Amino acid sequence: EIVMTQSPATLSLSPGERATLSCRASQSVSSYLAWYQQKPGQAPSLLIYDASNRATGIPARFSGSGSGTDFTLTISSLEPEDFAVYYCQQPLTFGGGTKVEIK
Amino acid sequence: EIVMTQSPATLSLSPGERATLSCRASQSVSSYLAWYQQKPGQAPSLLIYDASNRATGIPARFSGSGSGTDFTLTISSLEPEDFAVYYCQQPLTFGGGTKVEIK
Amino acid sequence: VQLVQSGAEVKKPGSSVKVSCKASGGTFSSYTISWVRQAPGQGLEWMGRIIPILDRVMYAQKFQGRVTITADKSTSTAYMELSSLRSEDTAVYYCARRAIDSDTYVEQSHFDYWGQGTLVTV
Amino acid sequence: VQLVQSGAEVKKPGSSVKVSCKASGGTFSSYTISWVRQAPGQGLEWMGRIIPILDRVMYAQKFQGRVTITADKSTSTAYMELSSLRSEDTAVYYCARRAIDSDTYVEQSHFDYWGQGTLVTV
Amino acid sequence: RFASVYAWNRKRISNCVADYSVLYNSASFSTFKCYGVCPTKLNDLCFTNVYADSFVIRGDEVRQIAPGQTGKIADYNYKLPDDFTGCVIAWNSNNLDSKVGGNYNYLYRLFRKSNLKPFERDISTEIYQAGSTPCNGVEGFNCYFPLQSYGFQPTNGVGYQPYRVVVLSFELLHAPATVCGPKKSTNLVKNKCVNFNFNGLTGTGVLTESNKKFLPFQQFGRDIADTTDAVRDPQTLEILDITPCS
Amino acid sequence: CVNLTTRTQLPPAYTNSFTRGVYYPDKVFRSSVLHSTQDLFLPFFSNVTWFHAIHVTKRFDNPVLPFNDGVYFASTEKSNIIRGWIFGTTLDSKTQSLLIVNNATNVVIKVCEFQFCNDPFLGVYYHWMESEFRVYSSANNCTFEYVSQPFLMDLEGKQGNFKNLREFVFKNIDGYFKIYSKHTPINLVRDLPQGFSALEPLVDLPIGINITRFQTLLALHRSYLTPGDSSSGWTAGAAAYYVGYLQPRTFLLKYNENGTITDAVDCALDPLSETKCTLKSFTVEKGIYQTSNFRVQPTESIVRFPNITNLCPFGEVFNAT
Ligand SMILES: *[C@@H]1O[C@H](CO)[C@@H](O)[C@H](O)[C@H]1NC(C)=O
Ligand SMILES: *[C@@H]1O[C@H](CO)[C@@H](O)[C@H](O)[C@H]1NC(C)=O
Ligand SMILES: *[C@@H]1O[C@H](CO)[C@@H](O)[C@H](O)[C@H]1NC(C)=O
Ligand SMILES: *[C@@H]1O[C@H](CO)[C@@H](O)[C@H](O)[C@H]1NC(C)=O
Repeated sequence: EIVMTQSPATLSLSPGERATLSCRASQSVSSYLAWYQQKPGQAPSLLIYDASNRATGIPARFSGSGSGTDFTLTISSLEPEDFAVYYCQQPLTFGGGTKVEIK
Repeated sequence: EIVMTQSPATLSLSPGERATLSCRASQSVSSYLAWYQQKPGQAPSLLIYDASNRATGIPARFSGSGSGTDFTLTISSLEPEDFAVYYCQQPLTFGGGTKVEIK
Repeated sequence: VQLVQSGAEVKKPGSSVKVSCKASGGTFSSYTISWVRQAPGQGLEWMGRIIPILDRVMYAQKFQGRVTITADKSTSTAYMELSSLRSEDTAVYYCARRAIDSDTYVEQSHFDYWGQGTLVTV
Repeated sequence: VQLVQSGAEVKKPGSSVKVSCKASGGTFSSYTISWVRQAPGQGLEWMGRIIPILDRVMYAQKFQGRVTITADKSTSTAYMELSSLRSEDTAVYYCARRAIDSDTYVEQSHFDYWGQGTLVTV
Repeated sequence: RFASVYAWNRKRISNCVADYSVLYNSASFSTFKCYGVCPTKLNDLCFTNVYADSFVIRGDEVRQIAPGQTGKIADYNYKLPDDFTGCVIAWNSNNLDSKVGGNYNYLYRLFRKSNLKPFERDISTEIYQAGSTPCNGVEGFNCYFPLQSYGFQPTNGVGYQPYRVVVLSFELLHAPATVCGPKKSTNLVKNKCVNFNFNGLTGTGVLTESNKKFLPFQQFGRDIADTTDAVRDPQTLEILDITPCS
Repeated sequence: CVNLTTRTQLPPAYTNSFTRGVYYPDKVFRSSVLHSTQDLFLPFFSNVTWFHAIHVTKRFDNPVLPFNDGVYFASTEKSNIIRGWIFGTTLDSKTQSLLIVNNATNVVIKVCEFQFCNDPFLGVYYHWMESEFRVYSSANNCTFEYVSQPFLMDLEGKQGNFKNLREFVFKNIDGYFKIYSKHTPINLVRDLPQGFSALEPLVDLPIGINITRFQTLLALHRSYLTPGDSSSGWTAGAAAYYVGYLQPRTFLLKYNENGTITDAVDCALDPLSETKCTLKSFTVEKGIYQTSNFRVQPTESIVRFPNITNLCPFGEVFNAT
């Protein structure tokens, strides 16, 4: 099956700082990725689709890029409310996720 | 809005006598009227439509005429069972009604 | 055919009164449903009408604010809510069918199949 | 729109766990429903998906045998049964909608309308 | 954003390469139907102009966006003439034009007194009287605000779901090339028997230097027989005479 | 936004269009041929309305004229007085209207929801520099705009006879506002020259608007020796213009070597012209030629239907119970 590794395991940032979230696939997924944001105890909400496009209802500060195996999410300014665990969804699997915490 | 006055307020007739019921509109309703018969405590039943045509199930003794603002119902012979309160329905409003009573 | 109405009730002033008229068959789209007020011993007053086929409602001016009308597409039901209940506003009220209608908007004139009504007081 | 999920339960190991996701509207044919496992405090694992329009189901290899998925055509409901319950397999699990679909098999990518989930334990 | 059919975007396409990306073969569209042209020849043909009429309709009315059709949209909202050159393209929009409680920003003309002319917008809010009562500004009893919303919601039926439709109206190239497919340039060969394309006027002949003096606006030229006599080379503007091959 | 006064009230004059109003009907090069074509052309020897804008009793005219099916416009001047046109159906900001103005520095073509002045004008002040532009108060919701490259206009109050003849054809076909023109030297004091020249196309504008009426735009002259009142303090440098209307006609056009139209026959003008068009020639030899046919037309409509007063019972078939 398709397996993903995410990095960093935990991202420590002050509010207002730039966040970069990395996802790396074992094999190609083309553009079939989605990003989700997890609040503790919750199933994460859709942020991004087709590995880069901002989902309807999502602020312009969140966008991605990448292809094949190498994907990323840029949060231009990470707000206190955005310190979620970020996950990359692969066609039939999910990556480990990056826990984003306030420094 | 469209307002109607009916006359007489009360009609006193012996059974078998001819009844004439008048309706007068504040402005034109063209032919958009209906006549209904009220038994005390009841919502009145359809008698006439499009200000003159006898409703299905209604005896031939009941028919009307008129246009614009001036309308009327003729009951050729008013039977004991017909001593109802008669109302004219205007597009979005109802007239005061004529209470028909046995003399 | 028939409009099946809710029963009578007594409520504290300010408490909304909500009733409905349920009917079988394709009546949501075939007929317009109008609500009429009949204080006991009185004649009739029009409150409002819903044209469920077009998703539109018209109200009598004297009943605006006071009357809210909607309808349910699944098993055609007309609904009405009377806001700002006052003891002065004691009446029997009912739904009626505007028999002349169409999916081409031929336009209505008279009514039939009156439900007679439900008394609501304080 | 919405996936209405079953509540939480506690059962003896070996006793099957069966839950469902009920939804109104033409969702049986319009969307694919996927089941995802979320052990409390953990991330997500895919269990399987039913494409009710095509009567087909795909499963994660680690969940084969363990997970059975079906659907009911009358009032679109997704169902899932977790066989061989173990206390080790304590998790919150939920249904999710694969939003990009068609009757021409356009193909899916992401999900929306997640039901969050129900905790099942021993 | 697409207009509801009341109005529509009518952006004109000109002075460009109309690479049509064989869109008909993309399978991203449910409908791709051409009338005055073959859909596979679109990249060979030139137009003076292309206009893209862009709007949202219900799935059960996709069939009305065609020349010579009748129906609620074809007659009151968006009309195509019986004589039509162009292509009708349409596809499903559940993830853009539908909302959970319904997307009511899409409306269509429901109540109109006469038919709409080909390609004219309605954009009217005139209150329509469906009965004999004047209903002057009443908007009720028997008259209506003419524009009705659509229940564009994610779980409605396939015929009720919104579809985006774009109609490409074509003006065949009577003009110097303005809108054309992904043509490649070639060198210029004079003398010899050559199969040539230019901006149209496809034909076969021998191209030689001309002694003709074209006025600066003429571009092309003909004989008594209505045949092509000479063509101005679209690049460098040399005038070339065309002689039939022996 | 100024309403001009001190102008006198005199009727329009009319002139003979002679052989003017021909333009190249197409783009195709033709050479040493006679080509028969049908288009909207000024008819030969038509009645052209003659307008004046001369101080003298003072004229300026500048009325709103019908556009009809397209027009022929011609003018004679010596000092850049006649500068532009307004075209549309209302010219009151309710719809899209077309404004074309040859300003001293840039030619501007715009289509907007313009609110035009009811006496629009341009003008130059002499100590010869532009001082006024009072054409419109509003130009909102613009759909089309073009501005030409900056240039120097000669605003000098030159004397003598008219020196510059400018002829234009303005047509509106399928949304395109087609402009044709020719500029030739003249030595004129009253009317159009009795000559021939075909107008060449200049621009074909993809506008999409309805034009039923139009108005021209004239410049006013003001100076240090003129009262400064904006309504009465002005004069008219001499200029004149002529307006005709195009009509559907068939013409035989003669293309010389090098493809210039040098002559033409208006096939509807008289019986000899009909003979020339029939024979595809500008020369006719001696003899009898057939030139179409004659037919008497009906002048009355007679029915004489039977006196049937019975009505058909469609109201018994329909409206039955
Ligand atoms: C010109 O006269 C008209 C009346 O014919 C008037 O409505 C308009 O306001 C006047 N304009 C100016 C600038 O005086
Ligand atoms: C028409 O032309 C004649 C000359 O043939 C002239 O006398 C007359 O005034 C003209 N009338 C109009 C309305 O132009
Ligand atoms: C055609 O062009 C040549 C150029 O040398 C010129 O001499 C000749 O007079 C022109 N012919 C006509 C009819 O204008
Ligand atoms: C038949 O009905 C039409 C309305 O559809 C009406 O105009 C006409 O006068 C009626 N004819 C008769 C004979 O009643």
